[PDB]
Amino acid sequence: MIDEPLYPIAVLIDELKNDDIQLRLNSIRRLSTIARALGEERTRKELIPFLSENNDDDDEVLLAMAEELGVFIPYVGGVEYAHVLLPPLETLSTVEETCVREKAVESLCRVGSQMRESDLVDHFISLVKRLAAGEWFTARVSACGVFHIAYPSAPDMLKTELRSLYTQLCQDDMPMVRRAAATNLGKFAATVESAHLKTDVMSMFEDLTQDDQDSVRLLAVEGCAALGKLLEPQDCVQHILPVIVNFSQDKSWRVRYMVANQLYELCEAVGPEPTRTELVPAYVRLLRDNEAEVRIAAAGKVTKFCRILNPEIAIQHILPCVKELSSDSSQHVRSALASVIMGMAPVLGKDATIEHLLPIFLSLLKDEFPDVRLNIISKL
Amino acid sequence: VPGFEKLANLLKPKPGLKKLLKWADAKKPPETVFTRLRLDKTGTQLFDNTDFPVWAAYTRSVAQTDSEASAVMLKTLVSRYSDEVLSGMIAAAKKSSKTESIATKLETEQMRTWLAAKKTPDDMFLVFKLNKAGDDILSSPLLSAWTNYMKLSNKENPKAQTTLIATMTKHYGDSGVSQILAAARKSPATQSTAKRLEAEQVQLWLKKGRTPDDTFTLLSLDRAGDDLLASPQFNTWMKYINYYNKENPDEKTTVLAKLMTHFDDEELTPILVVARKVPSTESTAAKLQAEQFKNWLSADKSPEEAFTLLQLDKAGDDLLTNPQLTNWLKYTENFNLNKEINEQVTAIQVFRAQYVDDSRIANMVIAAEKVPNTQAIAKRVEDELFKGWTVVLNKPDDVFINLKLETVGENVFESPLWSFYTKFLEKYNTANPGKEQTMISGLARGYNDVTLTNMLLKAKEAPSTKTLATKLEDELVQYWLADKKLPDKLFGYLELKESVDGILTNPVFNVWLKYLNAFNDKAPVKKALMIDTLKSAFGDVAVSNMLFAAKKDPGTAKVAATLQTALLSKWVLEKKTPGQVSAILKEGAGADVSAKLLATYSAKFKVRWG
Repeated sequence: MIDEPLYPIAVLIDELKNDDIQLRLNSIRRLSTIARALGEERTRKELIPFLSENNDDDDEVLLAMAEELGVFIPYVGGVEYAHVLLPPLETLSTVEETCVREKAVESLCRVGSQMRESDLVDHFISLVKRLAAGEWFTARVSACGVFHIAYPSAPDMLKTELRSLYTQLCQDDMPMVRRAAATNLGKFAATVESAHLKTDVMSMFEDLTQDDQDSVRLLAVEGCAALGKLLEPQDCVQHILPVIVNFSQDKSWRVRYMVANQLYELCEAVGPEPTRTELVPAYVRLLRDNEAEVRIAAAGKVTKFCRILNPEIAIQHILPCVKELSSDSSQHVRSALASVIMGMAPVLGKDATIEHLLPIFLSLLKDEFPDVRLNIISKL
Repeated sequence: VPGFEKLANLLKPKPGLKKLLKWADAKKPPETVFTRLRLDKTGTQLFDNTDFPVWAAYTRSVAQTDSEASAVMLKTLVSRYSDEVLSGMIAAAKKSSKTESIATKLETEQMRTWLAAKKTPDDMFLVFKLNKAGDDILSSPLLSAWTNYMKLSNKENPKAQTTLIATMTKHYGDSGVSQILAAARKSPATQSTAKRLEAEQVQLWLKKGRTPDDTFTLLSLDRAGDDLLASPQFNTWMKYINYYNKENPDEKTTVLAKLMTHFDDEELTPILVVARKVPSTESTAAKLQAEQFKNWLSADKSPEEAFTLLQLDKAGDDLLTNPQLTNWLKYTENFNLNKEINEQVTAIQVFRAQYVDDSRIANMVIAAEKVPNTQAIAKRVEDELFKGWTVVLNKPDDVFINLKLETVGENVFESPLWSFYTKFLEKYNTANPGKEQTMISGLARGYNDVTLTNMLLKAKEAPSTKTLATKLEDELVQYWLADKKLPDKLFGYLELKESVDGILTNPVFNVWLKYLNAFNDKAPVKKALMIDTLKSAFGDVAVSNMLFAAKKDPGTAKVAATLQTALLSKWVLEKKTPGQVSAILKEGAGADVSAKLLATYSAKFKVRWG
């Protein structure tokens, strides 16, 4: 009744360590069937340990293992036993190959998000601590991506320890770890108490923005929008706005492109006065940037960022840039400007629109490229 | 130490439970308890002594915290052991159950003592002699303790963190680190850690700004000479290049570009060709080759140089079986596309410039078209030959010369290149409706009149060439006619002056007669006479003697008699006296026969003159 039907499962288990990689992959794909044939207790005790201890295969097999383990909770007995999936994934998170360890981090996040608070405290915090203190850089890179899972349910002592650990990771001697810390900074900060958001998270952000490598600084600057959306206007102006202003005139066009993308979002956060004194000159410089990509990014938003502005300030500062952009050399710049320039008819008001926007509208109407025309003609 | 000092510690008793409790009630300092306990004379066996836990418990009791007890114990210990020796003893004690907790506490206090002195992890690397482990560093019993201190220092000094790879590099150079790792991966006990440290080394090189150029020598790729693609260091270098490109998007340089930095085309291309032949490097080589071709196309490199670089100038007779021929043909096609006639470099031009003439290429094509795996490439090469002939508006006789068919001789009709000649003839005639050429034009250019006539006559006797030879003989007659050949000149050209004897059975003479009849058939002002040519060539006596001789042979009797009558008429018109005629006649006949020929001659002489 049982032996004959499950003989094929035994064959799959045997093929788990077959010479041919295709059969190993197939057995990995049928891990749930093998676990059901085994039973929960012994999926926990034979199968998961086998996956943990036999991990020297090709990257395809390891990636498949990470994928399968990410959705393997029911086959180990449910949430109460979800923690037994952590060890193997942890090992997979230390693999150098990017796809494997990134999938392992994603699966760790899935399992943790399904885990319940007592189990998080009992196992996931220790997992995060081990990864953060790992002697291999891949482990610390992976650790940067699981802090937000463990932080919310941790006790206050563990929360302080985790803030210190993330600060250390931001300070890491290996640049890739610092890049991962910058990448996950905003998302971890979303889980931190207001009190510590404005002291510890700010320290991490400012350390990253002063990092010696270009890539770390670029990644840190990318998080300005998220951090500002998480902060009070006071601290936003004090901490993030100067970074935006400084990097708007960085020699790297990619950093300036990032800043141009985030300016309008930061405008709401800082308020009208700081936007007038601080954001407007940076936006003007980005609109008149040396690189066409930055000019495109800024032109796509002149309307949004004039809508919040005083029409006096808009007319004085933004319109000259809009004029030059209308006669810009790049067809893509002209297209981006035209796709949003019409939206300023109501914001400026008939009196100002007539003196300033009329000629640009007609010029864009008679453009040499159907892109610009269509962009201005469709939204009439 | 001294004699009889040993045989008094026999008598001197162990303190015991009561003595410990009395000391504790009197607050005897732990150092004192240590000295009276027998732990002065243990040295590196201190932690293995049964009385060590007793002293540890006492010192813990006297203190308030675990840290204070550990600090007092360490102070008692940091004045009796060196840092290395104490660390080694602690590490050994940590692997044992009874002493694990106390050893860990002592290590914690020890690391705090080092940290308060602000000895960096580099300083403790020096203290542990990890400078001196060399190839065995990964097996050092103090490496784990150093790693623990490194983690603690990184925790307490986030602004000044370090790594094992960085310290190893600082004290061993990139070279010592590389060879340490190489040695460590030969022992299975240290292989995994060595691989991890190799990855760490790549990350460190990226951190220190090293470019792929520097890591080329750092991986010792130069040490592989011309066989670098086979090295695992090459795979590491490719991984490094991917990392670097991700870090430096605008300074992104491909693998082939850096290989060009370290190799010029002349040596790099052969490396790619050889690697392409090897299955294990087949893929990588292919990709590099692909990139190389694109890069030549961007540089507009001549297909002749591409031919040389791919080693095709070495192929010789095996050119069509060379695996790189298809790639070179494709590159040449890409190079010439959108170029004009004067600016393009064609396959035939490269072949000739490389000293592989048309006949050699054609022979290689003929051989390769029989082999199924080279048939397609052979047909492409044949198309290249025909395109080359057509572009310069070669006539069929030009192509006949290009195939060296003038050097083949008798068997030219059976040569495999004769098919190419006739194929081009058909093509050219179809493409020139007003200027059609004949199949004999090439042969006439390549061979002179007598040689060509003899060749055709010989081929006519072979059944496989009889039809073609007959057609070509007629064509040759027409060719002579179109060229205004005087029959008497042609007689000389055919070397028919050699002998009057048997000329009436000479096949070459028959061909000449065919031409003479054709020449007379198209209305010359003066109908050409056979007897005139014979007399001019051999003289009256020789011709008359030959006619007398030939009249006795049934196969030539009729023609000989006709010619003799014509000769008599010729003598009559030139007013030859009967005495001269008799003198001529009796060089080849008797008195009576000569008499009757003389009388006939006199009769028709009288008829003409009298």
